[PDB]
Amino acid sequence: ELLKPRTLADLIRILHELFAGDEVNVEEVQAVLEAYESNPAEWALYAKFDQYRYTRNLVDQGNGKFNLMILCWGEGHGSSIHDHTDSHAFLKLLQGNLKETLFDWPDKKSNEMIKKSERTLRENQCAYINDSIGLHRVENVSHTEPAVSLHLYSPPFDTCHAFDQRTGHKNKVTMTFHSKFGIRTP
Ligand SMILES: [Cl-]
Ligand SMILES: [Fe+3]
Repeated sequence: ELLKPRTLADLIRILHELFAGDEVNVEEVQAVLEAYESNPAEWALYAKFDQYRYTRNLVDQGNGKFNLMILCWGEGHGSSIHDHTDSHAFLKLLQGNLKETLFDWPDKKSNEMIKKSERTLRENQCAYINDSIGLHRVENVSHTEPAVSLHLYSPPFDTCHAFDQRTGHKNKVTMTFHSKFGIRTP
């Protein structure tokens, strides 16, 4: 039974229940993430920015079946075009706006990757992607406002592929954590 999370801590407790089993009800998880009303004081600990690129800040290690982290996007910071390594990927905006651009998986032939669509994700909205849906790029296109997002990945994963927009060629990258549980992790 899905109740409104009262706080981030409450959301985390609820997520541990929703991931107690071996499968994932995507619509239920998205609904509870969306229902949490971002309260900046509850997540300030994790909102550690870097001047030059977006940061990944681990919030909860989950129960073996998922991770939860906070990503902090300075003005103009964005990602590569990338996949999510056969995992579910939920993205909830906590502050600001992000642009999500969707791409299809490339064919073996070297070719420009042309966007299939784009949308603006706004405060408190929860979006979802998986590899069957496609690849994406996420960017804070603002010149004046940092963005903060809450991401849930299931299963956890620590590598993905970045795709060259000119050719569709991919390269494996190891994803790193700027902090874990509020502690900077150089
Ligand atoms: Cl993501
Ligand atoms: Fe992503």
